Amino acid sequence: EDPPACGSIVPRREWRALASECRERLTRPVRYVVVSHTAGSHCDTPASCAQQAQNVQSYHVRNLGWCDVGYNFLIGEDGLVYEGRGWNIKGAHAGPTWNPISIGISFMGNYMNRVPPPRALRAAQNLLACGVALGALRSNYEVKGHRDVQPTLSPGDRLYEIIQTWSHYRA
Amino acid sequence: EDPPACGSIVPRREWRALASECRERLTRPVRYVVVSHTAGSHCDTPASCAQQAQNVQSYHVRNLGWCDVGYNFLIGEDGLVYEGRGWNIKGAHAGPTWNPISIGISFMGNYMNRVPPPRALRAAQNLLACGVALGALRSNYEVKGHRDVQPTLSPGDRLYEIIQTWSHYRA
Amino acid sequence: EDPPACGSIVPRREWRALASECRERLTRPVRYVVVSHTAGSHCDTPASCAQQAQNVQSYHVRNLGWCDVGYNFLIGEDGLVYEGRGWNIKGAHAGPTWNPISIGISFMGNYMNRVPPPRALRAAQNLLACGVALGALRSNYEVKGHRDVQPTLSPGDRLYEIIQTWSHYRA
Amino acid sequence: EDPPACGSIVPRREWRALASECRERLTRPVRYVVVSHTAGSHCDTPASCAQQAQNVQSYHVRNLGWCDVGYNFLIGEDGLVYEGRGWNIKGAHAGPTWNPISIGISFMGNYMNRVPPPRALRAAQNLLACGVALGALRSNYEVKGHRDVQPTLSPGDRLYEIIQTWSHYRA
Ligand SMILES: OC[C@H]1O[C@H](O[C@H]2[C@H](O)[C@@H](O)[C@@H](O)O[C@@H]2CO)[C@H](O)[C@@H](O)[C@@H]1O
Ligand SMILES: CC(=O)N[C@@H]1[C@@H](O)[C@H](O)[C@@H](CO)O[C@H]1O
Repeated sequence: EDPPACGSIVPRREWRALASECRERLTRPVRYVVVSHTAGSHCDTPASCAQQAQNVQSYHVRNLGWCDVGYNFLIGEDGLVYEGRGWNIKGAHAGPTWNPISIGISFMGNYMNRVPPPRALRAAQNLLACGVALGALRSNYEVKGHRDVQPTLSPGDRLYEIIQTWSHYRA
Repeated sequence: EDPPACGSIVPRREWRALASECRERLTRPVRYVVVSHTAGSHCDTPASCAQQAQNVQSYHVRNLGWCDVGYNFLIGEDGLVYEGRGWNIKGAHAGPTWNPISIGISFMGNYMNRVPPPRALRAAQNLLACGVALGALRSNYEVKGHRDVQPTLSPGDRLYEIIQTWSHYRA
Repeated sequence: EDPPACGSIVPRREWRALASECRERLTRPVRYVVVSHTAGSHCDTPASCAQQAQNVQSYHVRNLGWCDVGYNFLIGEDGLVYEGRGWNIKGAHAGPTWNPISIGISFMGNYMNRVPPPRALRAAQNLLACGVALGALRSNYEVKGHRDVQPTLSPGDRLYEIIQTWSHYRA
Repeated sequence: EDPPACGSIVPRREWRALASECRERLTRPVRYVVVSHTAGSHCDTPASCAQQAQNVQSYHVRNLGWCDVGYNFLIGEDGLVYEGRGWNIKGAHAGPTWNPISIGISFMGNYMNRVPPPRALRAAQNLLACGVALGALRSNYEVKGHRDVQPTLSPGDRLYEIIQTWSHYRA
């Protein structure tokens, strides 16, 4: 009944992110979403999770010399979504084939034998619904596991098993 | 002109590799070597490492839909090197920035909570010495860990810790 | 496999193609697409382009002694795609390394100092999309310029610069 | 802004269309396709059919006072499809019952005593297949002749009998 009806996200400033230097854009509406895990520690409070995002970005920018954290969005077990390169800027999370044509969302943690809490699964599912609402994603977008498109255990066996049941999943 | 028999490497046919569709070439002498782990099951026999190489290649070719196993060589816990894309063909193991300028060797197993056995480490060292002797690698080649150039746990904490001690490692 | 109509192709009979003697099949799905230019006259009407397709085939078959026009498909500045050897027959357009592993599409014209009009570019890219849906081409096919696989001006400097921007382009 | 939209459709700007003022959106997936003829001049080259498209729209907009050319798409005997109101905007081509629930495509010419060439018929099928692939048309869309839904000779006797033979046609 009025337009902007979709998910809250922790803004970069809020998680105290280094300025992005990335400028290559995606073309909306984007067709694919690749779900990964950071494979590191998880966080379960808004406090722990903002720090984690700064840590993930630090690894990609400081160590890897990347223009910004590689993921478009990050999911906290705080139940919050952390803004990464966002809906419009090409990410660096799934290789040269998938990066220019997808949105990379990464769950912050390691989900090989642990599942993300429901507030995390809700957070991610709402963000995607929001992306469709916004025209950032196609209504018939496809979700892929990181391991479906790159050689990796990402997004973790437990999380991978869950995304496979999602409405938009397509291997 | 030195063409000696330094390659105690298991030929693709011997491990029953599917034919490669890859054709892009590396330019020798190659300056970099990127060390990864398959993060999967290890093998400590020629029979089982031949099968493991097929399984890793199967993942890359049948699932990821790639032209070949992404690694230039694989290292088995049987102490044997398995021919992947080899010295002359660009691998798909460390991203587009590092793939054209490196040889990617991957240890078949997960080394976050394990070190490769001494025979696998000798296998890898002997292979790089072979690469220098053939002129495939620069005599002062630089070794990187997979996690130094891409976001990943690869090649595993224990293996990462070992390679950082190598004469050829360059931070 | 899947029966869906896709694209619009000028069938061989319609451009009055001599019958094909070619028998060697390509193995589905094909990974590569090589784009060339005929370096011949261009044409901008269905009538003139049907004639051009017949002329190119005449050259290849009568003068070069080949079993058919060398390209799998030809693209006219009329914005139409002309059926060449088609999706299933190995062509003669990129040398012995690349012929057996690719589909060759050629823009009828010389694009060193001219570009094909948008309608020719659309037809080409739509044809490739159709190839994917038919299972003729890999979903992750890679498009190369003829000059990427043989020393040649083809597909002409102007055309090459354009295909470099295509989604599936990989030098 | 990535690969071009399916169907090899000549964009409005390419045929120098007057800007549209139409706003009413269709509800996808649209169930019906209504085939009409313009009953105007035909054309058989990109140059002349772009001009014909412009002529048809000029009449609809300048003379009839409509927000845009009434058809969703136009088909030329050059074998190309001309973008009219497109996939998402409600047309003005089949009356108040049919406009809201269909995509109207119109063959540019008078098909009372003449058939459209094969390339023009292929273009139409290319277009409809494309609409299904986009989600603009339902997979099992139904094709109607203009005279099936309004008192008219459109789409012309000769074209009407062809349409009745299409697998998606429904009397
Ligand atoms: O090539 C553009 C972009 O490439 C790199 O980001 C890569 C990354 O190195 C790889 O890991 C790979 O998986 O794909 C990413 C993008 O496709 C560079 O790091 C970056 O500096 C450069 O702009
Ligand atoms: C040099 C380079 O980046 N190569 C890529 C790899 O990252 C990519 O994801 C995959 C899919 O084609 O295989 C290689 O071609």
